[PDB]
Amino acid sequence: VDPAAALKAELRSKPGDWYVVHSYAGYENKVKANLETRVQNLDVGDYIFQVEVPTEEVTEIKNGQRKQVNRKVLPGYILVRMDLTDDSWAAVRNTPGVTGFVGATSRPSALALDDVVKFLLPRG
Amino acid sequence: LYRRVINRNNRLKRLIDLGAPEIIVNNEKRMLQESVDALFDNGRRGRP
Amino acid sequence: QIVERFGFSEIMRSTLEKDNTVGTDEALLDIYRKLRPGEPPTKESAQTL
Amino acid sequence: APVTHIWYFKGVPSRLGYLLDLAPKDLEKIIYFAAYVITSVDEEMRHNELSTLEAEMAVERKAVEDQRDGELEARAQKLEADLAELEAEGAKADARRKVRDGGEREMRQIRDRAQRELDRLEDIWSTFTKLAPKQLIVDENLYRELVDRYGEYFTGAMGAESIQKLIENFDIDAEAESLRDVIRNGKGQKKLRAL
RNA sequence: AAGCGGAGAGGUA
DNA sequence: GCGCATGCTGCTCATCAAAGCTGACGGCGACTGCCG
DNA sequence: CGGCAGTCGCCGTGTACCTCTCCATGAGCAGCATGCGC
Ligand SMILES: Nc1ccn([C@@H]2O[C@H](COP(=O)(O)CP(=O)(O)OP(=O)(O)O)[C@@H](O)[C@H]2O)c(=O)n1
Repeated sequence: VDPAAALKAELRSKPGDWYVVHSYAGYENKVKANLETRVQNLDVGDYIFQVEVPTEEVTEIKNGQRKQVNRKVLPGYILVRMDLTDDSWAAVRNTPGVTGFVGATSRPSALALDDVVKFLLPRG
Repeated sequence: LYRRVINRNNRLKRLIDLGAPEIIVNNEKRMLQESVDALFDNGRRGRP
Repeated sequence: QIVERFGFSEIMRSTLEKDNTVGTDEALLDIYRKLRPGEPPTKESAQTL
Repeated sequence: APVTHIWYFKGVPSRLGYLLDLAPKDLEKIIYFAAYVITSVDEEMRHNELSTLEAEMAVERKAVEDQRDGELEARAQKLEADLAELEAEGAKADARRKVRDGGEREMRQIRDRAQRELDRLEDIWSTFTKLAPKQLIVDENLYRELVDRYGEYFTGAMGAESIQKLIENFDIDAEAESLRDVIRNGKGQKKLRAL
């Protein structure tokens, strides 16, 4: 059984849709924590469910010494699973450090499950 | 200004080579174009 | 109330005549949309801003 | 990736809009990734196959309307069942009148959804019929539908490379001759624009 | 055999 | 007396930041919605 | 369609000389140095 297929099925069963939000470099984890705290404070867990920042262990070469250092696969971008509602939309937009909903044209757009699978399976 | 241009170009090239979703690469391209515009004539469009 | 208090000038009459707003929440929403560009004009936000 | 020189797009007049005959707002939206642009279109294939396309769209419309009719008949049978269930008796007839009107409104919403789907299909078809180069499509759903169903016989893009392709397909001589002809006979503002 | 750019303030004819 | 752990401290690196700001004015042209 | 009037943006605004002060941060990531326990 292909583990990618298992992850794909698990995502298919999961509720909500995935959206990408632009952030600042070196603030991915901090913005993630801010999102968690703000959502919990306002009790909007019915909309915002999960937050993840993909990472990959790349062999950084310190003068020829290879160390598996965590590098962000997509610098400056965060992934959030939720349902796009006005309350949740405003809450996410107004989180300190969040630049905005990345999307084609002007309206935010939702990634396909294939892309999310490609960027979540363990590879580092 | 040259430093920003080259940094943005390298980031966009790395993102393209990795096969990221087209929307992210479009965002990177928009930022790269704005960077070059700022290099050639700063203040013409937007915030200097 | 505007006529009850501002009832001594004709320019006020002219301004009232071409108003077509006659509404508190309608005016709040209009101001919220005019001031803040690009956001859902919720009544709570309009009446708080 | 290609980029555009700032001098020839944001100057006054816009030297890049005077060449392609495009308003500066359209260039601003296209270049900075806010709208799609149809770079070229083929009319031979479209005009040699329009009959099949119209037939396919009519078939889809007929299928949608038949399904809506089936749903409406099911709703009518449910309403008749409710009428014969407890609405015949007077005591509960007033109470079941609310359910009868609820069924009628369910039928009305079924018709509304069928109408909305037919309207979407007809808008897609009409937009396909009138496709011309250098046309701006803002909403992404319409463009994605067009590229998916009728991706052949038409090509669009977004960004500065779209502008590059437009300039590639530009023919100087024809438009120069057209401008000179308009200069010869004609008066008003169009003369100023042509000059 | 070795360096010399920007910002602000106050003056003279 | 030696090993382990915890807190000042030197070194190092990033550009997408926005809340602050508010006392110039004439000439000339594109242009853009807006009325008719 | 046809005008149309306002509105917004960009351009320009004298010459030569003298003296003084100041010029990015914050937070992270090792690198020890000292105290405590066996
Ligand atoms: N901002 C400035 C101030 C002064 N100047 C120059 O300094 C002189 C001032 O003369 P002045 O007024 O001090 C006496 P003067 O002109 O000789 O008239 P009088 O003998 O009847 O008293 C002028 O000739 C100017 O060329 C300038 O170029 N720019």
